[PDB]
Formats: sequence, C-alpha cells, structure tokens
Amino acid sequence: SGSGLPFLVQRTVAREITLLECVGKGRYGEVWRGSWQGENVAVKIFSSRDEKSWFRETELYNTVMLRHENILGFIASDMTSRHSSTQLWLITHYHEMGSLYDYLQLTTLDTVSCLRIVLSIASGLAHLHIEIFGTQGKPAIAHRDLKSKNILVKKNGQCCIADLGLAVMHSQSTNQLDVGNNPRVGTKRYMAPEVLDETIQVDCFDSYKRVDIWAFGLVLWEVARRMVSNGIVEDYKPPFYDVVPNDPSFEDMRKVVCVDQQRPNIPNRWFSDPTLTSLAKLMKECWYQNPSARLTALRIKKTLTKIDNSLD
Ligand SMILES: COc1cc(-c2cc(-c3cccc(O)c3)cnc2N)cc(OC)c1OC
Repeated sequence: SGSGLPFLVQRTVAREITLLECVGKGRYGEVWRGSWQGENVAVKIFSSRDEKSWFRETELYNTVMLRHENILGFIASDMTSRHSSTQLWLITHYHEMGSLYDYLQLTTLDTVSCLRIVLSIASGLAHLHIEIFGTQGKPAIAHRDLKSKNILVKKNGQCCIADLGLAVMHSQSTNQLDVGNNPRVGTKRYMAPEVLDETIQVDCFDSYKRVDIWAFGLVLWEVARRMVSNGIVEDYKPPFYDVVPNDPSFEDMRKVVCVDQQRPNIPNRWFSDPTLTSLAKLMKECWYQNPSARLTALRIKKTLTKIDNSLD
C-alpha cells in the first residue's frame, strides 16, 4: 500500500541494505549511498532533533499514492535499535548527480538544460499541489521547505523534489486541512514575507501552496543565473547572498524581506535572451508580497511548457 513496497517487505529490504558511503551529514541527520542486491539506494538516518519529520514523511508516502518522475521515489521506511539507541531510516532511489545546489556549483547550463530543470520541478510541484479523486488519487500537498538542496538531479537532466517531512495535506472531500505537528520550520533564507511577519493564514491550505511558489521563484533565480547566453553567465549564489550571512536568522531575513522589501536582483544581460526574459517575468510573479497574487504551480508548468515549445 502507498507509494513503495508492502509494509513487511519494507522491513526486509531495510535490514538487508548495506551502507556504502556517506554523502551528507548535518544537524538533521545523515544521507548515505547504500546497496540492496547490487542496486544503489539512498538511505537517510534522522537525527533526534528531527524525528517528527520521519513520522510525517513515512505516514505520507505509505497512506498516499505518490508516484511521479519529479518526486523522489520512496522505497521503504524502518525503525531499528542499533546499539543503546534507536534509528529512523528513509530509503529512496539514489541520484548520483546529487542535489541541484551541488550541481549548479559545478556546471553551467544551456537553454534546453535550464528549461528541462525548471520544467521538471514545476511538474513535480504541480503534481503535489493538485488533488486527484477516485481511489487511485491523492490529496493536495504543499511542501513547505522547497529549496535547491531539496531538489535532486536525475541522470536524464530532469529533477525530483525531496523531503516531505513538513508537508501539509488537503482534500475537497472535507475541505479539511491536515497540518500534523512538527516544530520544524522552513529554511529561513527561503521563508516567504507572510511567514516572516506572521500574517500567514494558517487555517487556509492555499497559504501553504503560495509559500511554495515564493520558494520556487527563488530556485528559478538560482538556476537561471547559471544559463549561458552570449558567452556570459553568473557564479552560483544562494538567494539573498549579498545582504544576509551564511545561516541567517529569522530577524535578519524579516529585515531584508519585509522591512526593506528586498528581492533578488535580475541581471541585466538576461534581457538579451528570450528565455531568461520570460523566466525573470515568472520570478516576479512568484515574488508578490500579497500571497494571493502569486501564480499557481499549474500556471507555471503551462508557462514553462510554452517557453519550451518556442525553442528553435
Ligand atoms: C535532500 O533530501 C534527500 C536527498 C537524498 C538523496 C541525496 C543524494 C545525494 C547524493 C550525493 C550528493 C548529494 O548532494 C545528494 C542522492 N540521492 C538521494 N535520494 C536522499 C534522501 O532520503 C533518503 C533525502 O531526504 C529526504
């Protein structure tokens, strides 16, 4: 049932996996490359600081049909008791090119590759946001911690969205909102204005969708900077690099985004390129302070597909 293996089979696969090498370690826990029967899988071990995200992500992938080529493929989840301690495991497909964050730092893009990246992200986010009826379907889902580190680059040049630990869900069946309980907040650098100034409507599901659109505009910016046009390209930078420190505070960000009304600068060279011009316009329409004026994920998907079809 759900998105991955049957529940007893999930226990079996998890116990048989060997961890080969660690590819990420932090306050959150660890990500490892591992192997089941000579096939690479990704194994996340959650730290005790972020156990509630394991529960939320596991409950989601197992009670909902979430299969899409732009959402990280869930395989299994398990609880173990290694030695004088317990461990929470999430297993997914392994993507060897790694996060978009790492990928953007090591390579530049052409028009096709830039668009394949941003279009695949849009498809994944629209698929999350949109409800599917019937017993096959899914509730509407908002992510709440979208950023370049939570997007992986697959081998084919497309990406997938990862980390549903902060997800909220909605159905039109009840008009009911499932927020769960997780003290974790989004990455401060990607927090929308309504979150930073605590005006966000927390009983309205649309609010969370619009927070994702804010954060998606910022990722659009990160990617576009790396598309070459006329021999010119920018260095990789994170959103708001020039006005906040590494690991910025809540107050730092509120000052930048709400008080000073700052938004990512649009390089002027983008205006000589038709694709970058169009992406700059999209970005703007993700960055309105008024959450209700922002574009939807589906609209962004359709707009990127139109831009994709104008490529000669
Ligand atoms: C960010 O969230 C996650 C990402 C990955 C993951 C990471 C890499 C990777 C490998 C090398 C470098 C690099 O930056 C990333 C590859 N495949 C993957 N599936 C796995 C996760 O849970 C199992 C995960 O949390 C949900």
